[PDB]
Amino acid sequence: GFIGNSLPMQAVYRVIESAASSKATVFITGESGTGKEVCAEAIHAASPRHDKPFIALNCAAIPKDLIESELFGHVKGAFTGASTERQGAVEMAHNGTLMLDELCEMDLDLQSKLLRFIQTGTYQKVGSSKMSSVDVRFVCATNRNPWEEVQEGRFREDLYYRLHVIPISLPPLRERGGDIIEIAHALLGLMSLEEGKSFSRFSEPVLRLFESYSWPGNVRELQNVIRNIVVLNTDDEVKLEMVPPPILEHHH
Ligand SMILES: CC(C)(C)COC(=O)CSc1n[nH]c(=O)[nH]c1=O
Repeated sequence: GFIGNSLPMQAVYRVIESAASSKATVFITGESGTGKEVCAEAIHAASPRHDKPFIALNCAAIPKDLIESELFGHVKGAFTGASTERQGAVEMAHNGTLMLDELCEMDLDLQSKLLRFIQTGTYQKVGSSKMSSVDVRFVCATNRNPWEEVQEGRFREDLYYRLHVIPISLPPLRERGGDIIEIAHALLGLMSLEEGKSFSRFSEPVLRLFESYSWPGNVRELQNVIRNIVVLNTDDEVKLEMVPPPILEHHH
């Protein structure tokens, strides 16, 4: 679902294609704001299981005490807030692909349960001793340095070596050549649709700035910048005065 054919993304696309035909776990890393879910979905889409579900669990966007419920499900009354019975991500993903995003947010107890599940396919809903099984292809992702997490005792060593089979390091936006403006154009059209505007082009100074700035927040930061421009301005062309801070200030 990536845009562009920059040299470093070509390498990513070759690994996606080759990995897609295997069930081996993929382990994605990259700087803040790189497209980890886009990569995971591309692997699923290229795989023989593309017609089955792709499910992404963002472990950070769930309270830590509730990741297990989100992942494995829960029976009614399993814990104080369990108003009903819940199907876990692993069931939603059966015969498909499960992306565990921000995986290092899981506590060590949950990591142990995840490792059993990865080894066997077996799991239990929270609040239940009954065993179930599913078949999922795993893709993991993290913004942390997963090796560092292991060294500091926050991530299980056995889990790391079980998961770290096909690593993919996503290129940061500043290294992606012509992709930056191709992505910016796609965002410009989408945000214009969202906002009821009609931006269609960037001036030459804006192109130069977008192609020289370091984008420390990568594609998320680019999305913010295009959103800012389209929300605050009405024109067909993005002009340099429209670019928000601190893009220019930091650039210099
Ligand atoms: C406009 C569009 C929906 C394509 C934007 O999507 C995102 O920005 C997702 S993250 C991403 N998308 N495409 C890339 O080439 N690299 C990315 O990181």
